[PDB]
Formats: sequence, structure tokens, C-alpha cells
Amino acid sequence: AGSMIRTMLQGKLHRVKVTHADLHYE
Amino acid sequence: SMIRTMLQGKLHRVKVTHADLHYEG
Amino acid sequence: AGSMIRTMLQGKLHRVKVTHADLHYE
Amino acid sequence: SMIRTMLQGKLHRVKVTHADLHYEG
Amino acid sequence: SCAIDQDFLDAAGILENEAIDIWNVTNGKRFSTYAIAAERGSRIISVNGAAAHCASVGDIVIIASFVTMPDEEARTWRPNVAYFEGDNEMKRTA
Amino acid sequence: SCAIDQDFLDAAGILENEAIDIWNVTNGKRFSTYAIAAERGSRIISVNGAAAHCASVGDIVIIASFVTMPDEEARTWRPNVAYFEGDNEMKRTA
Amino acid sequence: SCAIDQDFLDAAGILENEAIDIWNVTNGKRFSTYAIAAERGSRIISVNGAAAHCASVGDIVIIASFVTMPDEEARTWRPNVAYFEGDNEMKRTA
Amino acid sequence: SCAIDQDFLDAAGILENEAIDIWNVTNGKRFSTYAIAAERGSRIISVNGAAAHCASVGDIVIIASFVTMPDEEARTWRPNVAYFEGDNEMKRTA
Repeated sequence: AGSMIRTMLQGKLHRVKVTHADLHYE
Repeated sequence: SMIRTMLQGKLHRVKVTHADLHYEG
Repeated sequence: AGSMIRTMLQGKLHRVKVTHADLHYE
Repeated sequence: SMIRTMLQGKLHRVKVTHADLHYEG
Repeated sequence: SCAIDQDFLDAAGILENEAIDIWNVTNGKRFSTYAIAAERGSRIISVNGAAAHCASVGDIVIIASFVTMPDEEARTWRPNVAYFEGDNEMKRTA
Repeated sequence: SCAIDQDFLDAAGILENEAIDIWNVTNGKRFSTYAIAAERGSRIISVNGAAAHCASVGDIVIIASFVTMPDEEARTWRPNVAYFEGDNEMKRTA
Repeated sequence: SCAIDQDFLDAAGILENEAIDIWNVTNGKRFSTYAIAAERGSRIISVNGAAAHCASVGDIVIIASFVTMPDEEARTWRPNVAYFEGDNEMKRTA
Repeated sequence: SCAIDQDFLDAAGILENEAIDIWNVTNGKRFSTYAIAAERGSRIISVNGAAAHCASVGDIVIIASFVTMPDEEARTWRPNVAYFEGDNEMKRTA
């Protein structure tokens, strides 16, 4: 009841490489 | 007790019709 | 229980003028 | 039911001692 | 703010006074504001006050809102997406 | 951090130490900080620390706070808006 | 939006339609979007729409999701981390 | 990330893996990352990976974390503030 709520790192992909970029994605 | 932030909704590729710098509202 | 939670404008100061700027505030 | 976002804490005017672009952690 | 045709707000489940993210496909700018209702059927997307610095008339944008909920519900959550082309013509899915 | 006349905080329902967004109408800069109370009746808007890089004396700004609430409460929610002119003279309406 | 191999989403505990932060190690750009599931085993990281202005094919990025929880749970919380090398080859440790 | 002397984390109530905002007083840059513990007594502030693009050794920064709570509690909430000068020497208040 009225607990103070933290924002915490849930998870991460560390140093993944971008494979595709699509400006016109629908 | 783990709360997620999720996409509620989106308007995909709408065009800006008007720009009002001096808006009062 | 498991209610979907919105982020809503609580309030705003509309077109107030900055009166002071202090880079070195302590 | 109105939930506020509040400053929890701050480190005021600390100096950066190190910069590591290639950090693996 | 950003004023949006109430028909578009209805389709995307976005509320008047709700926090929204605007991602500008034309100029790459990304900013956060809140939604205002424009007249139903007007097909208006109006960038008001400071936001006028981040978008120009004719810019193509994506407008998104986010909600929080427990992990158990988040696993099956389904966003409300409206698709547009031409002069803010909403594609048949609503 | 941003020091704000306590009368202005009262009118907008903004609390001391609350997260705030500042949208600079003059230069288009957008940043997030927290509210500090200035003396009641001072009409102070003071941009302190790193935020002094984003606003200057005379700049016109919007200062907004956001709260979270369930969808039903959100659908009838009325934000607390204070309108300003001249010497940071506050009014209830535009 | 960012399409991510479902195997990668599984390893990091990231859900489809979850808000994500992308931190571009190559060009220093930082932006917030949401996760889309790509085919399991595709090893896809696709930056779609306006986000294509912030990242290019070959850029090294960190993709992070954040959750909220009470302080006591936060103090013993262990984030789900996946480490990558080469052809988006995933490992449990650095 | 940002690695921070555990003594500093203790004083400010900032947790390992907590979301933090970094506001750069030197160059005006503002970004969001998460906190890592550095060795107790080291007085280290290390900007790691993509964040290295936003701060240089010697830059003066403010590091902040934010929490949510109901309005009733927020009205009396008291942030944890640590003050520094010279080579990350914490001023007597802890």
C-alpha cells in the first residue's frame, strides 16, 4: 500500500549488430 | 509485481496538416 | 487487479517566461 | 489512484573519472 | 501539444490529455507531448506550440502511446494500430 | 532543476521534487528535470544546473507534469492548466 | 520499431510490443521505440520507420527494457543479459 | 552504463541496475542509462559503452533517479541528495 516503485533494467541485448534498416516500413 | 511498459496504440504514417507555434491551449 | 495504466497530463504552466538561469547552482 | 513521478535521489556535480566505449558488461 | 482527428484517437485508443511519442519519418526527430482532440472527420494532425519546431506541414510521423500492466497480462497484450496513406486516409481495419 | 513560484505550482497541481517536462517555445529545446519551490509571490522561473544550457532569461516555456492512473479515471481526467502573460501574470483561462 | 529474433527476445526477457531503449555504440544516438518479434533463428535486428534515421546496417547497439517493481524486489533484482559477437552469435557471459 | 562508487549510490539511495538520468553541466547533454556499482571508496564515475559519446573525463554531471508513489505520499516525499566538490569529495551530510 503506497509502496515506492523503482524503474529497473529488466534485460538487455549487449552489442548486437543492426542487420536491416527500413525507412518505409508499413 | 513486475510491471511492463507496452505499446497501447499507434497512428502509422499520418501527415502533419498544420503547425501552430503561438497556440494558446 | 492488473488494470491497464495510462500516463496523463496532470497539469501545466502555459507560456511562462524564464526569469533566471544559474549554471553553477548548488 | 493518481501516481506521481518524484526525484528519489541525486549526486550533485560529480566529475566523470573514466570513459569506456568498448565496455563488456 | 498535437491535435488529432477524434476518429484517429478512437482507432488507436489514444485519449485526450494522454502522453504521446511522435517519431518523424521525414526528418528523424523524436519527441514526447500529449494528445488533443481535433474535429471528427477533419483528418487534422496539428503540431502546436514548442512541438512546431520538430515537425513541418507534410512531414510523415508515427504517433504512439504506451501503458503499463503486470507481466502476466503484457504477454498477450494487443496494441491498437491504425494505418494511413495519401491525405490521412485510414486503411480499412476500422 | 527548475525553481517555480509556489503559487504557480499550486495552480498546476505540481509538487516540489516532482518530475517535470520543459518545452521551450522560443528555441524548441525539450528536456526533463524536477520542480523546486520558489518563494510564494516571487513569480520566479529559474533554470538551474545543466538545464541552464537549454533555456535563457526571456525564453517562453511550457512546464508539464504527468501522472499515471487506470484507464477509466484517465477517460474523465481534467488537467490543471495555468495560463501566463506579461510579468508571469497567471490566469485560469486563455 | 525494431524487429528482433524471438530467441534474442527470450534470452533478454523482452516481450513483443514492449517499450525498448536503443543505445547506438557506433554513432552515440539514443532513442526509445518498441520490440517486434522476428522469425526464431533469423538473427534479425531491423530498425524500421523513423528509427532508420538513428541506426544503419553494421552499427553496434545495446537494446534495453525497463520494468517497475517495489524497492525490496528491486534490491535483489537480477537483469536478463545476452552478450553478442560475430554474426549476432549469442552467449550467456562476457 | 555508468559505474558509480557504492558509497555514492548508498548516499543517494540509487540501486545497482536502476534507471538513472545524467545531466552534463559541462556540455549540456542529457541522457538516460542504468547504474553499476564501482569499488567502495574509489570515487569512480565511469561512463561505459554508448554513454561514452555523451560525457568526457573531467565533465561535471548530475546523476538522478526517480520513483513513483501515490499523490498522498508524494506530498511529503524527501529525496536523497549528496553534494560534491573537487575530486568527487562528498560534503559532510553522510
